[PDB]
Amino acid sequence: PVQLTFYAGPNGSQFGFSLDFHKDSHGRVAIVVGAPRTLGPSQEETGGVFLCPWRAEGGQCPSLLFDLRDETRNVGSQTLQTFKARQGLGASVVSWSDVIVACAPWQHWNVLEKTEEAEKTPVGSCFLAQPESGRRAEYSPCRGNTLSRIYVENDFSWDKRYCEAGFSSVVTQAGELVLGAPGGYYFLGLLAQAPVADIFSSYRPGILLWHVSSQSLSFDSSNPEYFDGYWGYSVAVGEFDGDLNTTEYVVGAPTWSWTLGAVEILDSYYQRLHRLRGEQMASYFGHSVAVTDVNGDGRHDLLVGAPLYMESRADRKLAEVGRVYLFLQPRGPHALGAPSLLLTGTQLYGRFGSAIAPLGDLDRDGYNDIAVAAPYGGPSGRGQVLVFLGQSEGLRSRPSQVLDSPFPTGSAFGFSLRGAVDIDDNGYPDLIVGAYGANQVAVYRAQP
Amino acid sequence: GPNICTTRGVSSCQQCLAVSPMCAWCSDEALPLGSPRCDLKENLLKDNCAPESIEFPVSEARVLEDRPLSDKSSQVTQVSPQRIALRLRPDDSKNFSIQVRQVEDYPVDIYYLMDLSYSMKDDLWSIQNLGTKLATQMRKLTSNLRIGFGAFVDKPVSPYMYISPPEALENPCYDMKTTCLPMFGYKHVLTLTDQVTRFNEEVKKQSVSRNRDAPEGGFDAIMQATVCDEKIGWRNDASHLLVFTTDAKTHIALDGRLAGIVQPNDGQCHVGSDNHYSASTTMDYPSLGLMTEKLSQKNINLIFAVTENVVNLYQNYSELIPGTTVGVLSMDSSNVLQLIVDAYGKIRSKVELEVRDLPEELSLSFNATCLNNEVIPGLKSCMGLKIGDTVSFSIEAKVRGCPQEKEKSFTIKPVGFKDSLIVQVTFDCDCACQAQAEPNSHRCNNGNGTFECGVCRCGPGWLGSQCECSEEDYRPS
Ligand SMILES: *[C@@H]1O[C@H](CO)[C@@H](O[C@@H]2O[C@H](CO)[C@@H](O[C@@H]3O[C@H](CO)[C@@H](O[C@@H]4O[C@H](CO)[C@@H](O)[C@H](O)[C@@H]4O)[C@H](O)[C@@H]3O)[C@H](O)[C@H]2NC(C)=O)[C@H](O)[C@H]1NC(C)=O
Ligand SMILES: *[C@@H]1O[C@H](CO)[C@@H](O[C@@H]2O[C@H](CO)[C@@H](O[C@@H]3O[C@H](CO[C@@H]4O[C@H](CO)[C@@H](O)[C@H](O)[C@@H]4O)[C@@H](O)[C@H](O)[C@@H]3O)[C@H](O)[C@H]2NC(C)=O)[C@H](O)[C@H]1NC(C)=O
Ligand SMILES: *[C@@H]1O[C@H](CO)[C@@H](O[C@@H]2O[C@H](CO)[C@@H](O[C@@H]3O[C@H](CO)[C@@H](O)[C@H](O)[C@@H]3O)[C@H](O)[C@H]2NC(C)=O)[C@H](O)[C@H]1NC(C)=O
Ligand SMILES: *[C@@H]1O[C@H](CO)[C@@H](O[C@@H]2O[C@H](CO)[C@@H](O[C@@H]3O[C@H](CO)[C@@H](O)[C@H](O)[C@@H]3O)[C@H](O)[C@H]2NC(C)=O)[C@H](O)[C@H]1NC(C)=O
Ligand SMILES: CCCCS(=O)(=O)N[C@@H](Cc1ccc(OCCCCC2CCNCC2)cc1)C(=O)O
Ligand SMILES: *[C@@H]1O[C@H](CO)[C@@H](O[C@@H]2O[C@H](CO)[C@@H](O)[C@H](O)[C@H]2NC(C)=O)[C@H](O)[C@H]1NC(C)=O
Ligand SMILES: [Ca+2]
Ligand SMILES: [Ca+2]
Ligand SMILES: [Ca+2]
Ligand SMILES: [Ca+2]
Ligand SMILES: [Ca+2]
Ligand SMILES: [Ca+2]
Ligand SMILES: [Mg+2]
Repeated sequence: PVQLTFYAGPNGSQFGFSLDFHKDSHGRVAIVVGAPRTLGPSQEETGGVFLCPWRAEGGQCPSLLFDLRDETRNVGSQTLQTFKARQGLGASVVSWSDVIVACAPWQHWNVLEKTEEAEKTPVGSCFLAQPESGRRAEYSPCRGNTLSRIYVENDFSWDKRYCEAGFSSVVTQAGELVLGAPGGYYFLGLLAQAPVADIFSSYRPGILLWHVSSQSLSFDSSNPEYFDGYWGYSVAVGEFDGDLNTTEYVVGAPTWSWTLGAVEILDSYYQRLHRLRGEQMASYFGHSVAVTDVNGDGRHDLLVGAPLYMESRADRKLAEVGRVYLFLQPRGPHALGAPSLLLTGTQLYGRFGSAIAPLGDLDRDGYNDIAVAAPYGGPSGRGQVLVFLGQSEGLRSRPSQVLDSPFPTGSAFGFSLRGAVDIDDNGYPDLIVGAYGANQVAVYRAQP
Repeated sequence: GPNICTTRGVSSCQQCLAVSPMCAWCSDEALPLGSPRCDLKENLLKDNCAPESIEFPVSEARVLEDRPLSDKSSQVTQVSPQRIALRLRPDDSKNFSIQVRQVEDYPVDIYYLMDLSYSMKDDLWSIQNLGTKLATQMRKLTSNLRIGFGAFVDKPVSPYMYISPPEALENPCYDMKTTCLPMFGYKHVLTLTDQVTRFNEEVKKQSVSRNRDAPEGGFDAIMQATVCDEKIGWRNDASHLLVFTTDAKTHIALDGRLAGIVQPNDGQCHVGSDNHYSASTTMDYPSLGLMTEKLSQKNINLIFAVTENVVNLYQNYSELIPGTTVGVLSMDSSNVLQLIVDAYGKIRSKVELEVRDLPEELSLSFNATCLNNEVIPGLKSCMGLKIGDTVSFSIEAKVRGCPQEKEKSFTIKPVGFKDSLIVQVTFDCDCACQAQAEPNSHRCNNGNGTFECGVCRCGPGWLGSQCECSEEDYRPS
């Protein structure tokens, strides 16, 4: 508990909204933290990305240079304007090789052409940073020359105006980045997969709009049940159909089918392979879906968090605590059925299950272990993080360890956390918690 | 037998009666060899000496104001009898029964949350009726009632609102070339009050706004209504009802992540001097747990009136949320009125009483006999009282000694009822025969003593019956 370092940032900037690990080719591991309301040189809250090196004292970090200036590009009798004000840069930061992808779903982008305009909607733009080569590229599948009238006339089909690109970001083992934006297709959500190398090669300065040949977007669905379902709120990459070559995508939607929520496993071609639905309604089933073989037999298993789930112990009193649903993949080409296991929290109104950060294996014996977030748990009601020690049969209901929130009330400690990465190379994952309320990030090393 | 009256007394009428209430005085002259004038009334009767001069005071309760209780027009009699007059003797105990019946109707405070989304516009008219019509139902159901309402659209933050062109901020309905008021998170309109006409006028004055996503922030409005007390003016001693109207999906907790809002909505009021949710841009949709806790703590019943299109969603919500009900919001609101009546029919009050303006010297005991017809001692109020029920309490009061005031007045006030029982108590320490006085009489040894109801008390020590034993003489051995 003593070795719990704190990383700070600019005063009043919500430092800790999103966090991740970066491992450049040089071999140095750092923590990428995205503050949506970073104060730039223009005294405006736009967004900042801090590449904090591993320091015992933590503290302020040197903000990595990014193009925060608006680009008023002119091309094809059209004006492309990048409204970077209140863009919330850093909502999703990931790394791969020597490339850091930092997405700004709230980065409004506008196209002006005569009276008609494309509107400065939160399309979402992702900056690719390569400090070794000093490259600052941009990628935005949502951005397009299509006007609002075109989308309106075609029944909003393939609506890519309010995607909020970069809401969820994952990096595949092959080297292709997959971004899931629940705001796409008019809040239905979408997924876009693209190689990093192709976009890096095709990028040119002062363009801001160029079609990518290697892009692969999700297929639109006209079923009303998907309307407002947020198909893409949580994104995970794994294998479920037994094809090691192909990468399967798990999409967790908390509002699918009239707020019920669900999780859909699809092949690499964005074709639905299987579907799973939660038991209780209004529990926000699909906020964060994780893929990991808890039993440990080569088949990935699904973990879903429902912070708003309501349980009861005595007097038939329905109290909101939260729940975790575990689905185990059956042996062989067999479809999954009812949830394998259900785990319940302890604290009241703790939103237990808001975020799930896989921890791989804690004791490094063979049994996978995980961590889940209780952003407003604890006896005081500030925050909690619950570590579940997995078992071959499944996941134990009672957490192995519980970490409280040392920050004051309202810190929302535990809202965003990530693991499965080692900073000190001690053989075990190091936990990071993005407490935005206190504008600080707490790094703690899990010692079994 | 000797009893207690004969012994430890036989000195004067006051002391003779002070030995015990069950003592009598024989004023008329008789044989003093038998130690008369202080013994049981039966013994004195066996010994005669009853020439209409018997001094055997008793405690009698006299009712002054005993107007009948209301049964169903300017009386409103809740406690009967109203004013009581009582006479007590030192070291005495007496019982009296007091009956109380409910008369006044149960007060009610109703809050109405309305959505002003673009989609709601088609059904907006209907929901307005559901407000005023509901008020009418309560107008004919009770006399004391307060009604208030507020409106909500969605949080004022992207993407919930259009920002391009800049005029979209003041008029987001730019694509359709129509004028709509700016969308807002929560805007309390009318505080709880009895002015039904003003309520209807303000409800009709409300207009519609526009948003982007179908879900709407109703949970924020519910929390604001159930968390603010001064702004809403809730009454502690009255039932509370909440009616929320909607046509489409409703935003739930953690949805603000899309708009960049993650801080929850705590149990605090954030509406002062502006009638707006100032912290809407920095507070997230409260979850069902917080709303349920607020409803339970504040004793508020929630009725979700929704269209048949998505009625199943709110039926599920009600199943998940205890204490709330679901109704159909359409051209006919019967499915809502019936549920409102059913909820109002479960209201139960309590009948408790307190006593004021009584010296601590007097002692009191009570028993309770509620509608169950079961006598319970030591309980001053049962549970589960309903309008029209009559509860009778038998209060026994015991007084020791004669207070110097000789006149007292105290009150019995039921809890929550203006009407009270005024009881005036009097005491008669001295005997009536003493009114004769006769300070000087020849029977006190030639006018050398005082005479009192057949006994001569004389000098500082003269104790003989004839007032002749002196103080230094009369020492037989
Ligand atoms: C930015 O960082 C600050 C930390 O410094 C965050 O907290 C703010 O801190 C400032 C400190 O200057 C505070 O303003 C002061 O408030 C004092 C009253 O509490 C003022 O009077 C002082 O009283 C002292 C005790 O009597 C006395 O010793 C002293 O000499 C002085 O008279 C003082 O003059 C300052 O005005 C802010 O109130 C405080 N803010 C909050 C919210 O607590 C701040 O929050 C950070 N910014 C953001 C956006 O988070
Ligand atoms: C919220 O409200 C809705 C109404 O709008 C309720 O819908 C009800 O949903 C249940 C299912 O949970 C329906 O019961 C049956 O559902 C099956 C389809 O589910 C099947 O489940 C099996 C496992 O048992 C799976 O193997 C299948 O693949 C499949 O998923 C259906 O086939 C049956 O005919 C039957 O409908 C119920 O009918 C339905 N009711 C209505 C009116 O639509 C919903 O339950 C409610 N939420 C909660 C938590 O109660
Ligand atoms: C996808 O899965 C397939 C197998 O299902 C993998 O195919 C493998 O590809 C390698 C070449 O990349 C094959 O090696 C070949 O060996 C022959 C000699 O036998 C040699 O002449 C060739 O030049 C080549 O080296 C290998 O045999 C083949 N596997 C099988 C079972 O035939 C493929 O690699 C997988 N894709 C990815 C991206 O991993
Ligand atoms: C209101 O309820 C109380 C109950 O506590 C009643 O007190 C009871 O009154 C009766 C007389 O009506 C008492 O009976 C007497 O009991 C004594 C023994 O204590 C016995 O020796 C007598 O012969 C006689 O039976 C009783 O004791 C007393 N207490 C209890 C516990 O019952 C009270 O009377 C009720 N009020 C009215 C107006 O009746
Ligand atoms: C009808 C278009 C204008 C809607 S709005 O901007 O005025 N907002 C409404 C709420 C609303 C939202 C969505 C909706 O469905 C939009 C349909 C989207 C269809 C998708 C389906 C998947 N493929 C892409 C298109 C209807 C109403 C308001 O009350 O302010
Ligand atoms: C109060 O106590 C008196 C006795 O002290 C009760 O008197 C009884 O009155 C009923 C009729 O009302 C008679 O049938 C009984 O015989 C009486 N009993 C005695 C012992 O006198 C009286 O009921 C009690 N309650 C009230 C309200 O006065
Ligand atoms: Ca496959
Ligand atoms: Ca498995
Ligand atoms: Ca383990
Ligand atoms: Ca480590
Ligand atoms: Ca409608
Ligand atoms: Ca909305
Ligand atoms: Mg609406």
